[PDB]
Amino acid sequence: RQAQISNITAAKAVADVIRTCLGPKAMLKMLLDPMGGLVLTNDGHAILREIDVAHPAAKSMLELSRTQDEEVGDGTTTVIILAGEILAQCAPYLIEKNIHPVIIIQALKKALTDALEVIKQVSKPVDVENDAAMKKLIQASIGTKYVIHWSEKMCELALDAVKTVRKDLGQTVEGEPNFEIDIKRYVRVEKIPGGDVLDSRVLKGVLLNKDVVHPKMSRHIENPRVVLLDCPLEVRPTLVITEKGVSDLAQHYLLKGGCSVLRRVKKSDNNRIARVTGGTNCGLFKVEMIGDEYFSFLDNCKEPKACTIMLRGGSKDILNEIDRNLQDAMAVARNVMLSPSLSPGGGATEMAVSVKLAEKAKQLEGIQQWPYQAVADAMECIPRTLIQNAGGDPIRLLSQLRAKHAQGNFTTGIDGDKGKIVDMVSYGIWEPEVIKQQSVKTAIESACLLLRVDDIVSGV
Amino acid sequence: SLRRDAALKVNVTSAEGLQSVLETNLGPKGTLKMLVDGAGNIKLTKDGKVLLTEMQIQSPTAVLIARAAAAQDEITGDGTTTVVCLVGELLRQAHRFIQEGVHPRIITDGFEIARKESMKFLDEFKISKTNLSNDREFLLQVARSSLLTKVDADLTEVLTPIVTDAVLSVYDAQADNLDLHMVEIMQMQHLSPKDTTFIKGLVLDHGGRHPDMPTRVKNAYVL
Amino acid sequence: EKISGDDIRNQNVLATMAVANVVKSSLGPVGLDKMLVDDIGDFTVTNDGATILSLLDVQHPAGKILVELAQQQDREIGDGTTSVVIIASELLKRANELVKNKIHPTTIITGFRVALREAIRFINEVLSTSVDTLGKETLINIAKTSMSSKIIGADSDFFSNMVVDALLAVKTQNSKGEIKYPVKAVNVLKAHGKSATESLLVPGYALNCTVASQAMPKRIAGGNVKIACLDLNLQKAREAGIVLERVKKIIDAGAQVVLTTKGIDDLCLKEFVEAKIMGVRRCKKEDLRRIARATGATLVSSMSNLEGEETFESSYLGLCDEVVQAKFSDDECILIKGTSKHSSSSIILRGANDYSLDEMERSLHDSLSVVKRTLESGNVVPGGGCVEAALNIYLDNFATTVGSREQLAIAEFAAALLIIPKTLAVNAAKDSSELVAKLRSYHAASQMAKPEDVKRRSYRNYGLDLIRGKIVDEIHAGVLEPTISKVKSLKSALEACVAILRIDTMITV
Amino acid sequence: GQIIKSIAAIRELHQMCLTSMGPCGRNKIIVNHLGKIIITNDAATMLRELDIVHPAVKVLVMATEQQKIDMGDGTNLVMILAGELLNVSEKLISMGLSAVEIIQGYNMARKFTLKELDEMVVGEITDKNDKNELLKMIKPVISSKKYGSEDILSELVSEAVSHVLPVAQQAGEIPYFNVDSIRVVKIMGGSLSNSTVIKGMVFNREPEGHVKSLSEDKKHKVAVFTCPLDIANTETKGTVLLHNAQEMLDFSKGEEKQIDAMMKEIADMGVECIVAGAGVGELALHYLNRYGILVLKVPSKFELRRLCRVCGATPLPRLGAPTPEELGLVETVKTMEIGGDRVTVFKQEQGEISRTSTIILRGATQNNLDDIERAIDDGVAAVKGLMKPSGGKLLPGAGATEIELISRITKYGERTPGLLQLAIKQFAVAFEVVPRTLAETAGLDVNEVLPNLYAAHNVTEPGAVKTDHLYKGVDIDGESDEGVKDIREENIYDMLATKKFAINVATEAATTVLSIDQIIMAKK
Repeated sequence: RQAQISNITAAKAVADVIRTCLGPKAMLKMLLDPMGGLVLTNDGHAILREIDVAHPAAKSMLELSRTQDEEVGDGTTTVIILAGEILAQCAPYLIEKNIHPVIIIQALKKALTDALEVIKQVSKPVDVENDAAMKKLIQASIGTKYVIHWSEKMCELALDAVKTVRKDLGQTVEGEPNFEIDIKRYVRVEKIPGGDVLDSRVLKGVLLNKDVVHPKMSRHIENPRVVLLDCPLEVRPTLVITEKGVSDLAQHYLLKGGCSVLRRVKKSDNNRIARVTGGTNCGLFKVEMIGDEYFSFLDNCKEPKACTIMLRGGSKDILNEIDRNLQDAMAVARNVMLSPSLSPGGGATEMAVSVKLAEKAKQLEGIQQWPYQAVADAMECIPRTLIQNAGGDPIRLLSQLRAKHAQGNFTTGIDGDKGKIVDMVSYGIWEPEVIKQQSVKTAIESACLLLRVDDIVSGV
Repeated sequence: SLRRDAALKVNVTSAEGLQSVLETNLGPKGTLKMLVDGAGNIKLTKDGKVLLTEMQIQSPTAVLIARAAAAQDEITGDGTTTVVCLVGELLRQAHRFIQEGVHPRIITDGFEIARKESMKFLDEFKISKTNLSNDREFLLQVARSSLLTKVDADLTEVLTPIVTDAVLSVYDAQADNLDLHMVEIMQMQHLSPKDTTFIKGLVLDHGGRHPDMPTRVKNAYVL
Repeated sequence: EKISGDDIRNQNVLATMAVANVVKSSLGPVGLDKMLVDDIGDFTVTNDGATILSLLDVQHPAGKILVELAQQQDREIGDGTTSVVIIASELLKRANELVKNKIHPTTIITGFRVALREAIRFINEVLSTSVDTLGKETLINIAKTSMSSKIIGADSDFFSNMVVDALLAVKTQNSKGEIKYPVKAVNVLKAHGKSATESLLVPGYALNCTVASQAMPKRIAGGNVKIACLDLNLQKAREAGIVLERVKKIIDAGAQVVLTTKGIDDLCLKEFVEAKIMGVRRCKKEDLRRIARATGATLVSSMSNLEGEETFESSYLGLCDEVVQAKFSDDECILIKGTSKHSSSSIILRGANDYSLDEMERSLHDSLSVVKRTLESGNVVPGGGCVEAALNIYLDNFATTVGSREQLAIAEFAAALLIIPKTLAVNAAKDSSELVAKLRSYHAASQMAKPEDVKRRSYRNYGLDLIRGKIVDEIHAGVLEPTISKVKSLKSALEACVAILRIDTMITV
Repeated sequence: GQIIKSIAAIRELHQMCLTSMGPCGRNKIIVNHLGKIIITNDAATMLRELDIVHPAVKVLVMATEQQKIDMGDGTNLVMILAGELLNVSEKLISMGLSAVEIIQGYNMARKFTLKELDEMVVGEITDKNDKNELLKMIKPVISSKKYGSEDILSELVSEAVSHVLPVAQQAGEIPYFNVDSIRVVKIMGGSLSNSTVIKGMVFNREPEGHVKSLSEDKKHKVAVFTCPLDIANTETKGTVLLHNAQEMLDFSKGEEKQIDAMMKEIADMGVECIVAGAGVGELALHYLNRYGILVLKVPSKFELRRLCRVCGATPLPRLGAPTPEELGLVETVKTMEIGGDRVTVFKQEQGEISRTSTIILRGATQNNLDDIERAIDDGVAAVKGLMKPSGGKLLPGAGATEIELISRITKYGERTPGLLQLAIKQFAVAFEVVPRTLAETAGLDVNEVLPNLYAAHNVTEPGAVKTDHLYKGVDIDGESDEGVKDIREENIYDMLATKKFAINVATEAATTVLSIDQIIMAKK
């Protein structure tokens, strides 16, 4: 039974340290490196990567933070703390009560479905087609950053950036595609120095920096046809694009054929060209120079769900700050398109599940009823952690907040600025449901895997 | 079976040790500290930032204190020791409130609220001085503030006209700015510090060696 | 150093105890995964007990014997390695207890060898082929429990009847009456027609394609029809005189069904209208290779062989009954039944959307894998503890028939088999003391009237179901194991146990 | 964190009492420093034979004696419940809830429990004092102590109680049953089936005379003499000495004539039994055999007190003055062989109803013989609980009471707003130790019986009024069973006076421990 305690305390010590990283009031942390430097930032994703751990269960929690950070921008520490508290509340049940671990694991699988159904009832509908409403939802990830001066322009740029990659399609014939939104590959951006932030537009297609290889050639084609190939030159298409370079000999041979030669094209861009091409039905071939650099337009009249966003600004340092800020802003807007629902923040959603779980578990009357109380207590620790960071009494503010759910609504959370129980909807505090769905599901799934290992095998 | 860790009692105390060191040398009545490398290097400096670069501190609390002065020398250029005294003493005054159960966020947020209110009182307390070039008589007393701090005040009267006339000679009267890079500092030993004088031009290293070279030449052409 | 005496015998028990604890929690499907950490600091996550023993680092003369024992079961059977280590571990613990009883190790070894030969004979008496096909259902519960982790498991009750009946007739003599089921057969299609429960079993080959121009009749040659499998296209070759000669050899050969991988042109299609020949455009190459074996035809590489050009009439034409095209919703397929020799069939799954059918088609092949492996061996035995529990009681009364200091070795050998159902119920959270005890009570009265060839309430083959937490027959529950797996696992487990007990001295420089 | 370690020190002794309560319980052998082995199953008696180190444990020991002195039953319920109240409070003390509001929560939960105890009464004892009616109260008392003797000892204890109680009804002014009315004696040999019930004290000593027993005459006169039998002399000194052989014949014959003259006046008054608390001379036993007077010597002053309440005899400070006013009357006294040895017992017939009885025990096991001696004493205090303070009311036992209180307390938890909800919920969970202890010691799985106990008292009935079976308790099994069984079959009930008194003592016991945040000690 000693191995079960070591498996719990492995993720328990890591979770207890990052408890102060949750919320806008999160306290700063200080790590001591062997070098004279130190890490003063409170970001949980940066701190967990610099911590060296021994027990392998702590390494599994670090891999969960890396996967959670790729899906959504924030809420990385919420998943680790929630998964660590479940093992702490189930520690006396697994050890002192002598309960079989699969019974706890089987109960967590049933509690995972019940936790998702409560969040769907607490969530409220939202209009995803309103352009003015989406700018306010993204604004939560805009303000309190260097882009606050451009926040008016950032909300418009991040709006068209999300609307570009997404495509709305649904039916019962081929199923639900879920819009097939990918931020990494498809929303990948190319930074162009110079220009203006307001003038920056989102173009659908692949942007190349190579110009025409011939001095006299047509710069505008009615119906251009893009053709991709591998082997360099050294159907009668209207354009010829080569991945590698093209010798000057092939320039005159293809000149009489009425096609343009374009060399030096990256391999990663050729995969995205197949989305806009497959080259018929190509909208605009215009090569017009922008920012003292010759460009090319592969765009069209269609929505392939693949593109390269053109970013412009006052300098390269400005584009570097917009880069990581735009990806975090689109992650919040992406969760809005995954479903037209929003959940109250500040711990209101965390308390809404704990209240409904305790009432539903009493009607089951089974062996799984006991670990449900441990899950309900773990759901209350997330808003209680913010109370400890807000200076308020964690004993008094937790009991008074739980009693209000039985009378009032489930949208009443805790404010970071004030520190007293207040309503999230009226005071303008909102969070998407997808973060709540990924926080509960991944924490329970990771907590079950840690309890499945009763022995640590040493060997190669 | 486990509740928190209380923490603290390590950063405040470590910052109190740095305060007691830099409390004695602050101001014109301060003391002149001496550091020893061990290779034969001996430097006597009353500035806080200059000494922190030659001292290695294992405590990470004092590391950020030395890094906080990095923006002070590149912008303000003076008062690096005064800033450290305000950081250390603020922790001692807040130490009594932490033991009483006051949460540090209210202590932290209470400092930012008082900081914004201090900026409003800062603009009312300041005095606007004209840009006219007749203020050189008033600039003599202003230059003494920086001079009297780093010396024993015996060399202040000698260095007062040198520092004052160095900036005003290269500065025409307009908004513009002043560039201190055009002022070069050279040193030669085997002489007393009271012989320091002001040089309008540039000093050259290698001089002409010959008995018949004229010592004084008036109104000469440079080629 | 040189050691001997009771010290080396105690180290052999402590060595196999730590090895058994590694595979103790991994036994059975209810087992749980473990982590293997090296000195580099990396780790791995797997639930397979065979891969754990391969990377398990143990320094011990008897411990390395179990390492080679684990590799012997993987290179041959590939399954049951976890159960072999547990059996050999309990035999060493009970053999060391006989040292204080003044029992000689050779008698312990001889007592196992004599009992092992007689145990296989008793196992061969309860072996039976596939039964309960009429009046009961066996193979149905196999696909039901395997699909319980997928959405298809809800409708798997209706879907299992189509898979079991199909595969039942797929068996053929192969080479000299082998009766070995193929690893890949019954190509599964998809359609949007109606709901998921409306899927119908088609007793025959089914190809997904259309007739292109509808001017051709969909049903022709009811009595007899010949299907022509041609990889070479009838379309104009990139020229008009060659493609007309290829069609001339078709209508003259009497082939009412023509399959072309690259399609058929419009000019060559007009000749098929007057001859009532059904053409198909854009055939799949992977589909037509199986048609040659199902319809008795042969894939035609090219018509340019030697100096002649022709389709080799009657040589590549297979015997079939009738080719009829039934109207289906969404995509329409082709029904081919009554060929020369097929014995196979096809399953067209109709459902709401293809998103769910993609998960059902992949789960169907995974569920079919468990079915085809069990049916591969015509001689099977019920598992779930039926082998260890039934043999435990039989060796109790049989141990008296031998005697002469060997009865104590047989009694300890039989009681050592109860550890398999014991540790199996540990991962299921069920009490292992009550299940193993009550399991012996049911088999005790079951073998009393067995040799009398008369029975009333006496039934054999009681298993252990850990999913529902009750004692039921594993034959009807869907848990079956081949004879090759159990015989080689029990015989090889004793081979490694003997070599450990024969070492009285360890010499290490 | 001494308040946590103080609970851990009690936790070491908590598991000791968990192995006591219940039919699986067992006595503990303790060897005293004087070389005496005391063996008893009762945990309250064991606490007096154990050396207590931590002074915080003595608080629970002093609270345990409160249960034994007054009610005499439920000592295991007080110590075990008080130990669990500290474990459920350990989570509250750590959670950050102050121990002040923890104490305030128990005071509010205690008043809510006392009001519900009056509504949980099912049956009521009519105090008929019938032999069959006493079998319902005595059976659970013998239960959870010694197994297999509950059927035999039920008829032996209930028979001795009906002998000392007069015939009365609906009168609570004058008390009748005391704690000394039942004496327990033991003798080697025999079994429990051969044991009988005596209506009076039993003397296992020898008569010390040639007269084995008296006659069958009605109302035998018994006289208790504190002065020893000898010639009357001066109270101060008065040592008989012989100076010469001439005074030898006068002093020897003088003692013969003086004693015979005093014994003649006693026999003429009709006194056939003389009780001498002091030693008896040689010449005294010779005259008592001719007059047919039974010789009885009781040096213990405690046995003489219960004898005066039966026949009515009084001890006389002098010798030779048989005052008939202070003499006692016994119907029948006989000397019979019970248990293999001939002993002279004391009993009655009709008149002069005895207020004190003695039960004779027989058995071949010496260890179990002393265990029954301590088990009957716990049954004596059970009869005392039949008085006016809720003597007739009863509550279902065998774990049915502690589980049913969970649903009623949690119902009042959400009703009372504020921080008291933390202590109210933990107060009901602390009652789960009683059913878990009986299930764990019986070998039953916690994952099996425990979830069936919660589903027994909590069901969904299509109606406002409760129905189906509310009598389902905790079953020890031991052979086989499915689920639980009804308690009304075996008629195992707990008195309200015992259960209500045990809750208030256990509440104040845990209140004292939680209120102490510091302990100051000094070496001796």
